[PDB]
Amino acid sequence: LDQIWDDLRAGIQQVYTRQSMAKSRYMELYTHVYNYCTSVGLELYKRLKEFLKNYLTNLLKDGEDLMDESVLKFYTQQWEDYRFSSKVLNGICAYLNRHWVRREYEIYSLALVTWRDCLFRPLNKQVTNAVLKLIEKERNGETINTRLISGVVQSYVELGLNEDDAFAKGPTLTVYKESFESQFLADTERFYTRESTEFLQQNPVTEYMKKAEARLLEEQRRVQVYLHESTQDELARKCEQVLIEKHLEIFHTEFQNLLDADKNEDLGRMYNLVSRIQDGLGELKKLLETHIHNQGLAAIEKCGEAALNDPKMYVQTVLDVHKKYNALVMSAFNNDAGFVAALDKACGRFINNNAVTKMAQSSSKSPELLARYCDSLLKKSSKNPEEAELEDTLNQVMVVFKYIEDKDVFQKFYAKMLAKRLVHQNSASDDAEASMISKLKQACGFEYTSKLQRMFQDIGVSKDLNEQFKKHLTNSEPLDLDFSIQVLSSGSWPFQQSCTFALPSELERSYQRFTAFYASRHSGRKLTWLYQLSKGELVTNCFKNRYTLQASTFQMAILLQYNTEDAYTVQQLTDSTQIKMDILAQVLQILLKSKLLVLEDENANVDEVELKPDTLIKLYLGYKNKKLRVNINV
Amino acid sequence: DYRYEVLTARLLKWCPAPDCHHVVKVQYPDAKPVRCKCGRQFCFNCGENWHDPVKCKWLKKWIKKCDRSRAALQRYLFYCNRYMNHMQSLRFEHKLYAQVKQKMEEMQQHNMSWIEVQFLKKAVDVLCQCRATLMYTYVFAFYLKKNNQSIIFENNQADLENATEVLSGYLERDISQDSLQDIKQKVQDKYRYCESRRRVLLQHVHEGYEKDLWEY
Amino acid sequence: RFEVKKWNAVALWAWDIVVDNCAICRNHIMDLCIECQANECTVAWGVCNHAFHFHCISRWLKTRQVCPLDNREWEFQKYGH
Ligand SMILES: [Zn+2]
Ligand SMILES: [Zn+2]
Ligand SMILES: [Zn+2]
Ligand SMILES: [Zn+2]
Ligand SMILES: [Zn+2]
Repeated sequence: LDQIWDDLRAGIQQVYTRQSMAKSRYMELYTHVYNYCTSVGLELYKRLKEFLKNYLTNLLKDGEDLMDESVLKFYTQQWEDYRFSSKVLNGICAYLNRHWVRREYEIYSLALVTWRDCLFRPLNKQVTNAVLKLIEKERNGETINTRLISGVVQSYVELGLNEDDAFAKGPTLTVYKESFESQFLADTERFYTRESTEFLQQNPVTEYMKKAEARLLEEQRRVQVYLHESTQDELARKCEQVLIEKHLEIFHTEFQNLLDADKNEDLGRMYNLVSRIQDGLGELKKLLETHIHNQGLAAIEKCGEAALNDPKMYVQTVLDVHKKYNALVMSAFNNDAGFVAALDKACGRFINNNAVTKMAQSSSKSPELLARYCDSLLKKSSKNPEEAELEDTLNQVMVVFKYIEDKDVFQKFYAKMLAKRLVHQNSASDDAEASMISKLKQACGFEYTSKLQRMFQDIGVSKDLNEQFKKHLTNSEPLDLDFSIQVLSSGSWPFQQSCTFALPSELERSYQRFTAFYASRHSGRKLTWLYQLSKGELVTNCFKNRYTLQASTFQMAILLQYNTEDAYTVQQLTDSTQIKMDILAQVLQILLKSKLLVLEDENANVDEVELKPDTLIKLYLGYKNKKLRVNINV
Repeated sequence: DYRYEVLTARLLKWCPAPDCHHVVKVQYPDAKPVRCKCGRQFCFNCGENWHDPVKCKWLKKWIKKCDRSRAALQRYLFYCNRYMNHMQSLRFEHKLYAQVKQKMEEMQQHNMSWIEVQFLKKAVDVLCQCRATLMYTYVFAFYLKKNNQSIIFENNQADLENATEVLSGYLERDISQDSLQDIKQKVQDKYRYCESRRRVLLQHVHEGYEKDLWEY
Repeated sequence: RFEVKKWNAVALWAWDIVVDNCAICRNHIMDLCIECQANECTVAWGVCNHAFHFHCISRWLKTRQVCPLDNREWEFQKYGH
């Protein structure tokens, strides 16, 4: 009414320019507002709106056109006081919000709208411009009094108009987005575009890299003390577009020049920076692949001619290159799938075709060299290998194996060498052999390693059966010699039929007894004895100093042919032993090279002169060797 | 040892490619496979694609009516069904290559390495080659009067057919995920067996040709 | 004179068969058969002196009762072990 309006105006003027009044004042004001609304307060609504507009105009009468560092100290303080006072006023006239705005504008929203109109006056551009000028101390200077910026930002966010838009929902940040975020984002883009190039024009790019990482960290930090939370992602995207994503050319050039050096600490930095953006790793993977390929190829180029006859050096060089670059990939580039794939492709390329394969005029020289390395590593040498070291080295051979592609040539070579190594009783560790076969099978399937498994179990079964022969021999008077035999399969071992031998009479008893024994335990089986690889012992109870010889069966036949006389020729020996011509020539040459057999001549070069069928061979009765148990073999 | 030469514009021939412009010259014709270096190969004598076990004349007589009272129709239906099945599968091998490759990237991105998709590629190649041989071995089998040496052949190629079906079944579904150490072993053990079997079939056919063992 | 003390010979195990293909699965006679391979496989014989795997001749007789190199009846003559 009228008798109430003057006192209520006095009270409202009291609540603004706050003086911390007591409960009696606010209670009597509320009583007035309740008294009017009972007797439907549209005219009171009009009076309140007009009073608010007039007070805002009075306030704007001062503080306008200051333009710097003071419109902030003005605006934030005015805003805090006005917001608090308006909240209290919404407290006082709270009967309007309950029974006249339910049949239509709540007083707090009206005060916000009027202050919004106080934003749509020259205050809007001056305040935002001063805030941006304050943040433009990004360079240095802790002059950003964060309470002079958070207040403005909170004012903008709160001023998102809601006058019956739909209803009070939550953070309505339309005004923030359309009046402050856009200018801030544009100015950030401009500032970074200028300073990034200004720095990049004077210094090596490593320092720029450090600075860019620091700036990204800083701008992530800033949104946690000044601005609103829903700007982190967008500001991050803008900074990622300006600092990086617009210098990929210089990044690629520096990446190559870094790889040519050995700096493994800032390569991680470049991986981080480039991976922050979408698909920027495209050129990095290809460039790394090319570099590691060329490194490995030119690395084994250094060995040159010496590698082609030494498996150790070749496999060692390949393993060294692979080890270094795998170590780099697993620390800097974080085991990224693409970089691991690049390493794998380059390793395949430079293992398969390189200087050694080119010099050997084929690409099946690397699997042969690997197989020969594994051979030389599993033979029984002077040193007695330690199990852990041997197992580790086999593990490394498996890597270099998994990088080759014609894994059949390797199988042929390994089968041949394992055959020799098993037949001649000359192997380091059955455990090592079994483990190697097992991991070949695990890495290439069951069909790959069937022949090797059979070749192994066959020597096992032969060792078994020889003991049973010994047991059965206790009832049949073993004539004069130790008989140890190794019965192999026929489809597995890479051995030919035979070499047309005639058995001497000194062995026929054991031969027939064992063949009859074998025929007993099995249904139908044909032992095709092969004498081209079988050794034994001779005692020579004919000479002066009781020597002992250790040679193949061919030497046994030829020597025992002299039990009658000592005047046989090439033809005379041929008749009684039925051996092939060139094989007999080779064996007689080996015998004459040894001091056992001499020709008619006393000091001839028998080692080189060819022998003719009508040439007598004389048993040298004066044979003598310094040591005992002479080993005559090649 | 078959010396042939490829050049541009009874011992020269034109290339059946849709638009290749080359000439193939050879020393002496034996219905052997020649490659035009334009991406296509064909046997020099007749003019269709390379057919290893079956002779050219029977291929002609089969392709004339490529598509007789009651049982001949059943035999023809069975054989042409198998032949067209293999041809329809082979014509879509581009889709098979793309499918296995996209599988390679999909399976590699889910925390798995490169060598695995490598053996997958090898298996696919062997599968396609085996199908291409079964194609013409059926043609050879059709024009054949039943005797002792025909039952054996018809019994071996059925097993090879089954193995191929097994291989192709493995790929699609059982390359699913995170079971490499067994699925790989099964695939390898299967495609080595398939390759060995197809080599056996081709050897049997050619030995039969040499020994005059078949009857038509 | 005597000059013999020890001997270590090496001999090959092989089936007693004139020809080696098994003529059913065309494998090598010593290898595994077409059944035992895609995963005891011994060699059986006959009166006409022909040789086949056991698991090949078994199915062959399960279908037809003729030795498949000679149009004659077939009965076992010697198992293989
Ligand atoms: Zn062409
Ligand atoms: Zn043709
Ligand atoms: Zn079997
Ligand atoms: Zn068989
Ligand atoms: Zn028979």
